[PDB]
Amino acid sequence: QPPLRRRKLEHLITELVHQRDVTRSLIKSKIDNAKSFEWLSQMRFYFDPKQTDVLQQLSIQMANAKFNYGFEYLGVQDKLVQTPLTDRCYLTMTQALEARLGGSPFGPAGTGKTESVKALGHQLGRFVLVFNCDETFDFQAMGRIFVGLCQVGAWGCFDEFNRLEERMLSAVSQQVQCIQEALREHSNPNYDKTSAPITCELLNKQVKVSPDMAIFITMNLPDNLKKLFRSLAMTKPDRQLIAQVMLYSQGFRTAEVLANKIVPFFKLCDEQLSSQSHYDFGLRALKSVLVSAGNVKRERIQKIKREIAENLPEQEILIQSVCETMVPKLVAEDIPLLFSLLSDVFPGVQYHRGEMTALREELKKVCQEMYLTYGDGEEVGGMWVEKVLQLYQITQINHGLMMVGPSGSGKSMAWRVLLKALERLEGVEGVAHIIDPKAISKDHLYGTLDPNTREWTDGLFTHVLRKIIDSVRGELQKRQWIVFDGDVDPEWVENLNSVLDDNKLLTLPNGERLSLPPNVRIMFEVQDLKYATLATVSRCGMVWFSEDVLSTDMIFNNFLARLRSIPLDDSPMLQIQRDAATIMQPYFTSNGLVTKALEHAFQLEHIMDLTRLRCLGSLFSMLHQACRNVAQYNANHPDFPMQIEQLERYIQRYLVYAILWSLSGDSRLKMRAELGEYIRRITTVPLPTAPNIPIIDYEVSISGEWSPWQAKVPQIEVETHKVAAPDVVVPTLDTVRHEALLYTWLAEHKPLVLCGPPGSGKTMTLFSALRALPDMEVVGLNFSSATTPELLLKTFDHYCEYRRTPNGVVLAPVQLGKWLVLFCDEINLPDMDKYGTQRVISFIRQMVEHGGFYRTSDQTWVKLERIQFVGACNPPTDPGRKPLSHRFLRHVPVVYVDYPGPASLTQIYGTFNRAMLRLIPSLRTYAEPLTAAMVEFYTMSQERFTQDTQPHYIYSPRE
Amino acid sequence: LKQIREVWNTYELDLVNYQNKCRLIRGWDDLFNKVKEHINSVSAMKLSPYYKVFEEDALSWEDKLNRIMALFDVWIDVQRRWVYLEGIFTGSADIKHLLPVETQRFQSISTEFLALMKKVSKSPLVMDVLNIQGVQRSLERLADLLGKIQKALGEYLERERSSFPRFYFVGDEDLLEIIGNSKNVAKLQKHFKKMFAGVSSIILNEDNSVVLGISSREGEEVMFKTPVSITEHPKINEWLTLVEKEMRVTLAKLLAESVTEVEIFGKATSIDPNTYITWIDKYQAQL
Amino acid sequence: IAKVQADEQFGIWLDSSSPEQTVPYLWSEETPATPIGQAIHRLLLIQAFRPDRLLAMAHMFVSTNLGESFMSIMEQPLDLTHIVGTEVKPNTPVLMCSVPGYDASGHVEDLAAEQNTQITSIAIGSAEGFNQADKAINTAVKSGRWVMLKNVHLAPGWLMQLEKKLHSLQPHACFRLFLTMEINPKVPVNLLRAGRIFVFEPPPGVKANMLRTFSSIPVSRICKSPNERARLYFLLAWFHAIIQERLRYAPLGWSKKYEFGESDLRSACDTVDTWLDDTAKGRQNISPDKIPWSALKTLMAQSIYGGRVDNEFDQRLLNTFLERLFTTRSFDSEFKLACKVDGHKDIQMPDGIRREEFVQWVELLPDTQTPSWLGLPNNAERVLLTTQGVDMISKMLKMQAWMRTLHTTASNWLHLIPQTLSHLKRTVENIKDPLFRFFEREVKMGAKLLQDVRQDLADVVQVCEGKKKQTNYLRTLINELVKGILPRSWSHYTVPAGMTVIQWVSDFSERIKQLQNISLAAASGGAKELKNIHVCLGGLFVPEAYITATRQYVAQANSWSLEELCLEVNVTTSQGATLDACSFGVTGLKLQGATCNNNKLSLSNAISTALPLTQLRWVKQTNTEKKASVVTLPVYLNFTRADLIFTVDFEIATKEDPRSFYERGVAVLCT
Ligand SMILES: Nc1ncnc2c1ncn2[C@@H]1O[C@H](COP(=O)(O)OP(=O)(O)OP(=O)(O)O)[C@@H](O)[C@H]1O
Ligand SMILES: Nc1ncnc2c1ncn2[C@@H]1O[C@H](COP(=O)(O)OP(=O)(O)O)[C@@H](O)[C@H]1O
Ligand SMILES: Nc1ncnc2c1ncn2[C@@H]1O[C@H](COP(=O)(O)OP(=O)(O)O)[C@@H](O)[C@H]1O
Repeated sequence: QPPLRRRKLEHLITELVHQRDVTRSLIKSKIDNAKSFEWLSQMRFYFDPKQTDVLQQLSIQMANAKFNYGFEYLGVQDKLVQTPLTDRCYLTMTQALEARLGGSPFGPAGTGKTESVKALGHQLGRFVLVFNCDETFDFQAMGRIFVGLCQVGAWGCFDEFNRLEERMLSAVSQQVQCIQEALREHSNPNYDKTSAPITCELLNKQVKVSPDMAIFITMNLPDNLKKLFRSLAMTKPDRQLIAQVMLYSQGFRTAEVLANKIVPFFKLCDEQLSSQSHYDFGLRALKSVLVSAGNVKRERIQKIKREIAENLPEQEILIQSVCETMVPKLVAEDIPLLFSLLSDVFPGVQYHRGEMTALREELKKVCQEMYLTYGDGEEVGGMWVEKVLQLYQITQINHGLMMVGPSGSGKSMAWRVLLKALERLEGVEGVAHIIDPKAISKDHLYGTLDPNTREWTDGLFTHVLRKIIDSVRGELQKRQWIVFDGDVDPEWVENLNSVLDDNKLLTLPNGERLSLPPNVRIMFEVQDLKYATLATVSRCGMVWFSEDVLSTDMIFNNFLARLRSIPLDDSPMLQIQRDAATIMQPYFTSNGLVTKALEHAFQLEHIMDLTRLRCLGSLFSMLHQACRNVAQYNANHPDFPMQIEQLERYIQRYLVYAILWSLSGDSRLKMRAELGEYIRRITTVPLPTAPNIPIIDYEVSISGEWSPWQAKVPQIEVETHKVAAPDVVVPTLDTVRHEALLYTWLAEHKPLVLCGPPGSGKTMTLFSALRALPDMEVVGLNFSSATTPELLLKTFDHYCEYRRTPNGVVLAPVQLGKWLVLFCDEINLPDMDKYGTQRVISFIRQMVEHGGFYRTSDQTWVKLERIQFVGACNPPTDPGRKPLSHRFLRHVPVVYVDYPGPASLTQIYGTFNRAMLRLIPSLRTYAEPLTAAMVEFYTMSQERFTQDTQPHYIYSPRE
Repeated sequence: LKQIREVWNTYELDLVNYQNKCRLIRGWDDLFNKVKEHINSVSAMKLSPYYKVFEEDALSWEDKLNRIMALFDVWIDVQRRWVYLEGIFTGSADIKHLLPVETQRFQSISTEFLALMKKVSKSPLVMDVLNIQGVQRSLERLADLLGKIQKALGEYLERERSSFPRFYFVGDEDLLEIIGNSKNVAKLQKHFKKMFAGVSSIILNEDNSVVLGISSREGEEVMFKTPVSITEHPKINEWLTLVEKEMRVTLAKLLAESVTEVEIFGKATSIDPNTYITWIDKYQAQL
Repeated sequence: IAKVQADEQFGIWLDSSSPEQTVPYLWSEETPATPIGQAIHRLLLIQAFRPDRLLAMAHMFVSTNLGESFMSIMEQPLDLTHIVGTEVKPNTPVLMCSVPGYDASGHVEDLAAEQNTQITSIAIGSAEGFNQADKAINTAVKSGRWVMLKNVHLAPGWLMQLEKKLHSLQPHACFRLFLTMEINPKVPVNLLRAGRIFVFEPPPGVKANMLRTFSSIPVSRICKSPNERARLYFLLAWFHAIIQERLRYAPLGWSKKYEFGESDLRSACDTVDTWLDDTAKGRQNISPDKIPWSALKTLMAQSIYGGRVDNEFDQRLLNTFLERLFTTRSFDSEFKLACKVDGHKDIQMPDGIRREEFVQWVELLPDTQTPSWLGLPNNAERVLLTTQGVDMISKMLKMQAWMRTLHTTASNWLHLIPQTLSHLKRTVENIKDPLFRFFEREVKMGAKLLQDVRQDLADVVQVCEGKKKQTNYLRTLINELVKGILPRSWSHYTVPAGMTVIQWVSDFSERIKQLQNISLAAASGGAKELKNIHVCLGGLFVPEAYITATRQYVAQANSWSLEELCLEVNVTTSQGATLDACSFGVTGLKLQGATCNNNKLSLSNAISTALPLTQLRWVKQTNTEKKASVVTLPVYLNFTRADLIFTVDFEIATKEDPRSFYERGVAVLCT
């Protein structure tokens, strides 16, 4: 059938089922008199076309109230199933209207109080209006809205009135009380016939009140309206009846058996399943499932026809619609629970998924060339491709998709691969606009008008939408996916709420509207929904990317595939990379050295919260340097290159070294020793012979030998004027290893953060290597609570220049051949926002991951050319140290620069003492006791009188 | 006082362009906060006994500061009213035919205001324009004229909104667009969505002069039994009320016809699917 | 104990109706014969034996400490004229406070009548009303005119402005301002502190309620039309008075305190008037059969009185009352208002035709009124008296350094609370078992809550010892513990609205004990003991989830679906009763106002009868209609009836009827 005629049919079955139930009840009750209440209680219609006036030809009488039919064309709308609760609601509202009162249905939200009122208003043909009293409430418009209701004869519904705050609630209640007291006079015992209509005052002037209007106040009440409003308890709707009627109207044979099964299933879904902020098992969600099941049944019957015929299993069709809507929103833990519940409510029947073999073969080709992992089931990658296919389904159905899941899942990769697969399969191009919120101001996101010139300037999202709409450039044949990667927040989605819903139009502050073209898909790549309004989550479908979807084997496969093909030096490098990947391949498998080490490291204690991707990224970054130490070794020695035999023994030990300094590079020395001991008993790589010295205290060298770090610490003698001077670090056991790690992580230009107690020596260890490198010029930046992205923008404008579009706008340092590093002093200091997102952290993340950001002057993408970031932090447990978000944390490895030990302090200050005592040659023999006293006294003062007693007892090598 | 005697010597008005290619004053926070600080400082030093170096240097400038404050806090209101009414009177059409006296009075007011803007732009110095005589009085005259004409415009909007009371559901700007674009009847159809329950478009004639029927979001059409001619009712409210009344009448007539048709189906036990489906197709879902 | 071993009269005194006039001597005192010592000793004994007489013994103690004339002034009707003539300064405005559902303007009106002084009565709520009241105040201070504002509590800002303005002195001493206003927590505190407050309450009792309602109804609206309207109005008055007097007995009466002011009675009167006008168009004496009984019953059960009923069982009870009263039998001569009253007496209809006969009968009602008038058991009075007594005790306890006492009680809690809870059983074969899943989640969340409570209480102990520094969370935790109010961070399972922290830690220890037993059983066996656990439903955090898990386990054990099962119960006596395959044994259930012999219920005056080892059986329902000899009892969790766990079907005896069980408020309580 055509959709309009389909809706007409469905309405007819609904009303005819209502009439059948009414007639059956009348027959069973043995009713014979036409004036009996059990018949007079039903909504009865009386049509008499002989009357000349249009308005009162049709009369509707519920119990005794005799309303007319306001002949207003309602369009098509939706008709509510008339349940016993709906019957009671109709009766009570009609009685309230007869007594010139109002209706105030109360109950939990989702029952259908607002819809019941709207259905009643549509039944009489009245122009019923619904006002949302939760938010987006325009109190200024009500002054004329109420006058319109009075002078037109239109109804009014206030959804969740109590949600209004007291200041607005008192004024709205005063207006409603005035209206009700003016409407109560229309039924005066002595002034029933009103020659002069009763008037009220709302706009500070008298306005006529038509008797046709009404006002309803739904809740979840002020003493002004207690005497002028009837109340009804819409507590629980009859979901079984609603389901049974919708199933019967959708053509499902045996509707009651399906309904009294699906309703208990949706009841169990609220108990046996972990509570989530996005789970919707209410009546509205049930309806969407039933109409989807009807569509699926019609598709099945019409497909069987092209190959009446009513023998399909109805239960297997009702569980396919459920599994195509609830599974994408399910976390990895609830998925085995949903099928367990299905095996109880619907025993014996099973869910069969559409194969979609047309797209699962373009996924295998978009992958395996982006060096990603592909699956087809219980094998590796099956869950990931499954999530990609579900995301494709949500894109097909909705347009405001919201992929959600913990940091470390393949959310970004999933939608990128989907875009490329769609481009290949359908021949339609795909362009992604990754707009990052919480990095630019909401004004810069949308725009504003200056109150003096009233000139309208567009923001980022507004400009992007305007370019997509106005300028074609393959409009309908380019897939514009505006991915809103970042963190969801009410502030910047207030404007988008008009776009996520079916309106698909954006209302700019100047009043201009922009309609979203059907190809545009507004996707929010977010991490969690802790700070998302219920409207935003409810206006769009979603898929949950749980952390179990992306497995470790898939990460290792991606790494080894990138290593064997992507050259580190942007030919022999590729060969040595392939040889290295072959060497570490047995360890980079399921279980094995790397997986066991990671599992053991997850149960340790680290200064910052432990993320798998952070450790894996650091391990991969240092392994990328392990294949560059081979390149330099071969370049230095053209003859006698390091063959496979020496490569094996070099890289087997380098893998263990990198594992130790990545999985325990952010923990205490005891934790490092624990990891080393655990590795020693589970590895097959030759380790240091001496058992009393930790493996951490060794270096792999270039000859594949464990050379201890103490062999690489020189004994230096500083000049007298340069004793304890700024920027003078004496070689020790820590400044020989942390410096090496810093050089390794800066050779890859990887952003990193040094985390350690105040005064330990983070800045000293960093500037000892930054300025040593000839091309690593350092720009100093200090990050405090009040720091905002504007500081980074000012630094860029001060030290960098915008190239005039070589290939797009590019931000590059002023001088050529030099790399700028913006040392972040206390990167975790910036203040925590009220919605859990540090704006500067999300701004630096945008360019650490996507390699750039968006200018606020022309809404143009600018890409960083030679900009590097380095960071420093006190431990997050200290006051004012806000822990960093996982999304930025996984990109930056951290090093724990702990307080120098006693002996290390001896080797550091003893040297300073000797150079200082050169001014007094008579006391050279007393240098060692002086240091032994200084360090001992400092240790004694450090052990006691800690921060517990006072917040200013900071004892550091600075003292 | 040393900085006060020199801050006024070097002070620009910060002229900015307008969409009508005219100059306007943009800086206001500097023109208020700094002047208030200076006037408070001069009042304090005159009050403070330590003033025997400036026996007479601030009284001759206290009146200057008062004049600056009065001129600029009337100028800001004049400017905002002028730009708002300029947008209202130039953006929407038919504002010349509808309320013609208001249009001509605003044209004269805008001519005077633009002449004053050119005068202050030729000498963008606050001292050089405070010396100009008659600026203050002309500014109060302009403020009064803008207030009066804006009040008249609001009264006209209320008068037009009282007729066809469905206009009370839309804002002032939307109502202005509706009443202004009388010729551009294709722009009205973005406002019917809020003025009715389901009605989203009006099916006009071939030349867009006679309303033949209405529509909805889905596309369901309700042909009018008696079409209404906009050419015989040029005012928008009149033919809108006629559309509403004709819609009511058409709904009543189609309901009568539908109930007459369905009496036959109801009385007879035997029901043919073909005729019943045709009856469903012919009539609207509401009916 | 040895003292009460003897004195066989102790049991008779314990069974006495008012065991406070004479109290046996139990304290071991030789010399003290002072009246106050005996009074306080008997008060402690009354708090021990028969706490329902706590208020009576407190009154006797006040009588012995201040003479037997102390509270007698409160009983007499207050004469506001003496108060406002001498000791009320015209600066001080008289606050005419009244409980919602009551009006006190009549008192000031009759005061004016006896004082023959004009009143400038002004209604509050209109925008022009504020200006008119201000003008009247301005023109009355110079002439001493008694301005009386009505329902001034509607406007708080204007009331604040009036309080600020009243500081200005008034020229005339005869001025007397009356700000009639209801008891609303939004009234400015400054006005209350700066004015005289008079409280007015509706006199408890059905007779007073009918007097109030009949005075409310105009004489003209009750006399015209068929004279059957008079008896219909009298029936409405009885029903309204009953359903308001049952509100006082909130737990045993209607689960929640519904608002049933004059608006509902007005709506009912309008409905009766309209439907008698429609049914009886003329003025003839309509027969009782032609009275639209069904119309009135349905309208006052689903539209004007059922419109505020929140749950199913209150609606059932409202329907029961309306069916009992509104019937054609009510116009007979032997129809009883309420049987079983005062043991075996009854209340008859006044055979009247005019409002005068009904009013004369109403004023003739006996002063004594047992709860049996309302259909409730006679011991609902004892329950309410005990609740009021413990409320008084709490009110005075809040009317009363503490480092040491708080540390000692925290250490006692730590010693009493059991140690950590273990959840070290998760077998892949046990994942399928729904009972295992439910017990796993219960034990996990309970253990997490136990760890959190243990950590917080240990921190409190340490900060009391001085070796730790408290923070804002610890500060508010201490503020909650000193006043004995449950911390908000410790609430993760449903608890009665307002309950002592000591009770919370005690029942938390009980829940942790049963969870340790559950964990031990799950360690011993995997899927055999979990079914054989005699679990205590009251201690469960989400017992409805336990019922769901039991249903799931029964459905999965067989081939039946979840929706093919219905609950069947069998109460046993022996604790060692064998359980069947589908039987599930639970303990701790308490039956209110009823008792069972083998499985058949029977009404009993002694509430809270313990049910030993109630067995839950799930059987494949035949989709057949239930008989008329069974009832559907709600199963609440707390002593307060606010949450539904499930519904239980019980066979009643061969004599009692389901309507009596419905109207007595019987239920099954887990705690
Ligand atoms: N087959 C694969 N599927 C998904 N991710 C893979 C695969 N192989 C390797 N990876 C790695 O998994 C990670 C996926 O992270 P992704 O880019 O999706 O993060 P994001 O959504 O942008 O941010 P966040 O992880 O903070 O939520 C990348 O490091 C990617 O290289
Ligand atoms: N009797 C009914 N038949 C069908 N759907 C219903 C019925 N009652 C409510 N609903 C549905 O319930 C959902 C929630 O309605 P809503 O007005 O948002 O509820 P509330 O006013 O309680 O917040 C809607 O999808 C509505 O159509
Ligand atoms: N080899 C070294 N190891 C550790 N600290 C050192 C070393 N050499 C010098 N120091 C001292 O350590 C201190 C580090 O101070 P600072 O750089 O502010 O530390 P942080 O960055 O941890 O806050 C300085 O007083 C510096 O002189």
